[PDB]
Amino acid sequence: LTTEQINMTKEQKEAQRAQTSDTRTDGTRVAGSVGKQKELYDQQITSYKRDAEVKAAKLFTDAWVTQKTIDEGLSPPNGFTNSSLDSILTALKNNNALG
Amino acid sequence: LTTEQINMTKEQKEAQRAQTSDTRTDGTRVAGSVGKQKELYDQQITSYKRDAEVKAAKLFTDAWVTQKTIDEGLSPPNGFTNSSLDSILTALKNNNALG
Amino acid sequence: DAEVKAAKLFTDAWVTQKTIDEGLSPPNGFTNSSLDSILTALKNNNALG
Amino acid sequence: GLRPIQVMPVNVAADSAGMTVGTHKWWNTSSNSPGDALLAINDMVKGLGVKPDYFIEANPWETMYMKDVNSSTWPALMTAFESSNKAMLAWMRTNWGNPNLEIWFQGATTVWFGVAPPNDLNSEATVTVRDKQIQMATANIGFKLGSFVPGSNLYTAYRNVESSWIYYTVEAFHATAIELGEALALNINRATNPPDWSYLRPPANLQGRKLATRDIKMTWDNRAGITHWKYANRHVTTGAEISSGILTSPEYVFTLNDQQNAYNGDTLNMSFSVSEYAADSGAVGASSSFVGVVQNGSYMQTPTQLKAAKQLNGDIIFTWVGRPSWQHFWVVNTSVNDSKTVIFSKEWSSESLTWTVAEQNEFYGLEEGGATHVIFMVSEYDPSNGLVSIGAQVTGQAEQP
Repeated sequence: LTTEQINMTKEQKEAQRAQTSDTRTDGTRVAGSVGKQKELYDQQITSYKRDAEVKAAKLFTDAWVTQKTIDEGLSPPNGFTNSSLDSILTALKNNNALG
Repeated sequence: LTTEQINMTKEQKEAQRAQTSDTRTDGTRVAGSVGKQKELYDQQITSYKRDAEVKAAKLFTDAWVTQKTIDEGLSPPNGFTNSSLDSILTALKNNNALG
Repeated sequence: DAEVKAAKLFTDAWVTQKTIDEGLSPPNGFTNSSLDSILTALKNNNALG
Repeated sequence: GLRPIQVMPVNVAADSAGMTVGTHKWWNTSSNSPGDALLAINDMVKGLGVKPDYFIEANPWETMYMKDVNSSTWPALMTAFESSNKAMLAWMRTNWGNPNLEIWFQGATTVWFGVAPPNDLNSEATVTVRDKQIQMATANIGFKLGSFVPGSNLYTAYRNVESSWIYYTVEAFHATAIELGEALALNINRATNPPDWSYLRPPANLQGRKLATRDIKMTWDNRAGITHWKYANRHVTTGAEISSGILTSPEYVFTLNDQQNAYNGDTLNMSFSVSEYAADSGAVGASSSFVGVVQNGSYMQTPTQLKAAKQLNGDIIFTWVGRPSWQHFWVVNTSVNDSKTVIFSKEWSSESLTWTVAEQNEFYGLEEGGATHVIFMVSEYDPSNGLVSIGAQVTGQAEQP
């Protein structure tokens, strides 16, 4: 039983080493549950940064649509052209397995 | 009873090894509760990335519909054609077991 | 859940065309026969019938 | 029935040695004589004090050598393999003093690469070696077939390394040894009854075609007496297995939806493998693997401006714009009650096509008015090669007159 507790002590050491270090004792990168948890934080960090940009862009596009409805004949920006939207539409179908 | 505790120590070692490692002591991939938990994170990570794209695409399509209602006669993008929507509609029925 | 919300944009761009370009032929996925399969499934799935 | 002490095995293996080719030469081809590897052990064999009784051959290095060289040299190596073994047997049949010395063969083994790996080209190469040692052990005297490694056709039996799977597992040798030892004691030869997967053969050709839709279809020739096949589709770059199963027809399709699940979009590259499957016993034979780029006609120009109009009388006319200098368009028509039944699929030589209402009532069983919604697909076609470019699709209802 003492010999078996040797392996458990080594494994519990790796769990402790998961903090403050990205590599195990042998040097390999951690990839277990803690490794997956860190990846979720990276996606969430990018999501928070991305979420701030989209809401900020809401004000600028809001100030344009109100001009178009009252100043009809104004030329829409090239980013809103027919060709520009096609790339976004194709990506959405491919990203969501729609096609 | 000491012999029985040998097996429990080995199994608890695998639970510790589930972190910082994707393979058990014998080398097989972990597939238990921790393995299922990691898969949920992968789906959630993709969901967060996918959720940022759809809301970003809302602004571009919003700037187009406001043009169509005031500049009737503008040709809609090929991504909004009748044939393009059919692939999406067929997928939704098949994905949700509607048909 | 990601697929259905993504499909919202495409169908939104079509309904706005139908109300302003009346006479446009609706897609075959919105035909009378196509909807019947969905309606029958919903009644059977929810024990409505 | 003899005592365990009375049987004494020895090791005479040489690293990557071959009777015809290898790092260490076991036999000499210029003049029939033992090679340097064999000559380095003949001294201690004579000094052992007991004449050799059984000789075990497991895997000649020629199987690994023929992986890189062209297939035209494969028959040449087989002739040298047979001549060297026959000459080697006759040399030690008299020099070592055993008048009934016997050589026992062990089944050849293939090579894999990666996790859930597809079988490498050695599957097609070792079969020739495998279909060479069998007749040596059943149509000749002096050579015998010892045994086969269990699960040889399965990748799990090797499992010796994460990538480039070559060697066996710890239990594989023990599993092989018990079967090999039984044959030696009972003098039973395996060449009389080869296993089920020995008769199974890899498909002759394996290639993929991308149709007018962005899906890809795999094609391979059928074989008489074969009704099922087992395929294995994996990720092109990461190598992770995507889908696998049993196919009752010698064709497989890679739909667009599946491609949009494995990747963020449809791709032209593909790493695919398939093998004949025996549904009567579940045995799996050698697998043929295809990697690279599937057959495609992307160099052509896609049709544009697809419109469908229904005339006053009832017929539907389809129009499109393309390349007049390449005025060849393959047209596919599909029903609307079911989205898979083909109305017609023909080659066309004009940018416009008329669908008379007479046959519209014929196909749908209608009596008047024809079809209102029609699934239509047109793609630029190449008569010289038969390749089909990515075509533009117009579906369902035609515009009212």
